[PDB]
Amino acid sequence: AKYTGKCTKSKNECKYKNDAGKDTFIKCPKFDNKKCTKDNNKCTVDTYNNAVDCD
Ligand SMILES: CCOCCOCCOCCO
Ligand code: NA
Repeated sequence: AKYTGKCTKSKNECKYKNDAGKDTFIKCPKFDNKKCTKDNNKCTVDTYNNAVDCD
């Protein structure tokens, strides 16, 4: 169950619209390769594994 969203740099968060059409925010990791490095970069959310990867 995979989603693409957009991340924000200040809050280091991923915003994705879930299957119900509801916008949901979830934290990006602190790790270098998974943090949001720029506003409006892509991010992915795997709700099966509950894993977030921001760019
Ligand atoms: C606001 C939530 O704070 C949780 C702090 O716990 C530290 C654990 O590190 C994060 C592991 O994914
Ligand atoms: Na990334």
